Amino acid sequence: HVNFRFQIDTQPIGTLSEDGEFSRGSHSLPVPTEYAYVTP
Amino acid sequence: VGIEKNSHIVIFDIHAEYAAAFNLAFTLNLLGVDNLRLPYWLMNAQELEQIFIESNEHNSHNQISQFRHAVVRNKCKHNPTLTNLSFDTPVYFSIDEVVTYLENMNNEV
Amino acid sequence: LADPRLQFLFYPKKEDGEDLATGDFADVVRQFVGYMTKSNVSIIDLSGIPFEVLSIVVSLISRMIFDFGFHYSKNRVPILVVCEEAHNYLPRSGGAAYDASRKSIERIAKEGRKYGVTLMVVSQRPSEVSETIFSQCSNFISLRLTNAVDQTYVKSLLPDLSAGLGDLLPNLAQGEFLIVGDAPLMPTVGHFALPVPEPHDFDSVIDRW
Amino acid sequence: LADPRLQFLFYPKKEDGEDLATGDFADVVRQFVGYMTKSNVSIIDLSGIPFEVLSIVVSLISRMIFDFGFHYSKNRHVGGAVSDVPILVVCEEAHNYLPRSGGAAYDASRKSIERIAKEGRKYGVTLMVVSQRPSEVSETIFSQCSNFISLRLTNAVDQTYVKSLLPDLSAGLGDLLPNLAQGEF
Amino acid sequence: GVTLMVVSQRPSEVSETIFSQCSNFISLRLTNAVDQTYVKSLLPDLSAGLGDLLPNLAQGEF
Amino acid sequence: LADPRLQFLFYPKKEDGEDLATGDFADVVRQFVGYMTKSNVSIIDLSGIPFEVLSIVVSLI
Repeated sequence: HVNFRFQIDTQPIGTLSEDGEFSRGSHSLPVPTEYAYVTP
Repeated sequence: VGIEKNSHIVIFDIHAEYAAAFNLAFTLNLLGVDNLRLPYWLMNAQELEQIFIESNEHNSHNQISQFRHAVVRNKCKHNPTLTNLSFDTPVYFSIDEVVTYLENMNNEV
Repeated sequence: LADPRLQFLFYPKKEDGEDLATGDFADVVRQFVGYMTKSNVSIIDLSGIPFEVLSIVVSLISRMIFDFGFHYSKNRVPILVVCEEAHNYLPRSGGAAYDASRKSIERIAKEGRKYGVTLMVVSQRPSEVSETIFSQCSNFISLRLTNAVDQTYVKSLLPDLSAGLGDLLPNLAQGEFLIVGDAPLMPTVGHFALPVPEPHDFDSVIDRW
Repeated sequence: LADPRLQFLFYPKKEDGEDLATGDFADVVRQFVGYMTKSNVSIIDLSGIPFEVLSIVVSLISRMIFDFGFHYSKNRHVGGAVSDVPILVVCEEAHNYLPRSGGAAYDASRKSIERIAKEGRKYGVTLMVVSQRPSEVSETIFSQCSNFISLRLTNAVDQTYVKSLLPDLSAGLGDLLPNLAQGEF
Repeated sequence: GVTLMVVSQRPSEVSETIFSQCSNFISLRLTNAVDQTYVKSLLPDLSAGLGDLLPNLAQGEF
Repeated sequence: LADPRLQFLFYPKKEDGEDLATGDFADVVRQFVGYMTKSNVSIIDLSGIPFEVLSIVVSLI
């Protein structure tokens, strides 16, 4: 606080599609201005 | 190995995971435990020491000398053809005979 | 000697039923080598062999596989020894139990090319494998390596690996590899296709007992 | 012999009172295996046995059970199947009686259990090991385990070791161990 | 009055006793690290800035 | 001795074919060193020789 600012740091672990498959190991890079969700 | 020239492969396989890959031009001696054949006497000096000798006895190297030249004696008995024999020599012999040889050392009078 | 399963070491039989004779020494040697034409494959299965007699067997086989080639190429068809689950029997630091083998293998890594004998090493935990063997390896192939220590350890061995090529290892996908050494023109990333075929009443018993 | 608390193994007898005969040595197995086909939990308590000769006991028991498994699995070797009677052996506080620093009286038991770790997987015998002092035990046994479970570790001399073993470890998640709350794994 | 000349594809193998005698040294492109870092210790007037150029030399560069 | 490769050394024979003797040691070196003046580049070639005795070969030379 100096407004509020919260920073979280994360490490990639794999990929999940829409249908539901889970592939371990990733090659993609997410561009900025993209949303982060909490795992349901 | 041209599957989809002379070259020989030997595979150490602890988990036994490789038989299925090669089952189909090239020989396939699929060795196993019982199928195996191996003599005790081919070994060299130090594993001859390893398998049976143990070091707990404190004057054991008396027995090491006894052993080492004993088997030489037994081979020169079983190798009248050969001269100036020693232990390291991996030539045919029998170990029950050396067992009796050392047994007579208990039978001493 | 009364130990049943170890019998094969002391008193073996042929098909006829005879005790082994010295003449068939070469014969048992050619149990490994085989014919010079129509080269063949050999598969030792070590599961049945007891754990306390495991090192000696392999030292003995190394001795033979080495010296046969020595004597065959003195006056003048290579052979290769593939060691899976290496670290079980080639530790970094260990007692006598596994030393008997350490000596047999290391010497080849010192010098055995002249004969046509060459090694291959497989290790799921490369860090716990001993110092000498790796350094004498020309090419290296690496798949995914998640654990932290091995990242640094493997980064040390091959300095051709850029500062950044290390970060690539944990993100490697199913069947993707990095090869570095003399053989390739340039360091490259690659993919593997799948292989075909893939690798893969108590009274009654006490009667036998 | 005068010790009355060691008579049972010296004088093991049925309610009939008849002495042991080698002709029948099946019952000694029966109690451990329990049954042919139905779930059999079979507890064993070692408190009463004097703390002097525990190792010899455990060694004999393990020897018998492993041999049984081996022979059934060989009848299956000729049967072309895996031995469908598997056994699990839970060893709590083995670090008491399977150390890094052990005397001969312990050695004659250690080896036995060691056996089951290195080859038993083939014939159907599995171990579970439980500890409070992780580093204290011989790395030999603990090296064989494949899956692992961890709770809070406020101690450090014991902390730093386990961090060496577990396979899929990351720097960030590891540092959570000391500050965990109870009932967390 | 008797002198020697040596040529080696890979230097670090051979007994260093023989190399230590030599006074003048010539070098071509060198890539392998175990073969590389050892040489640097032998030659007399080597520096970091020039040594760094050793690996990326072109063919026929000495 | 049966080896045909190694006989050149075992059996050295001159232009005339006379037996070898200690009478002429000096001549044997003359080929390596060559002339006194107008020196020439003698070449040893070791490809043909077997790879078994090469170590023993070089030392005396």
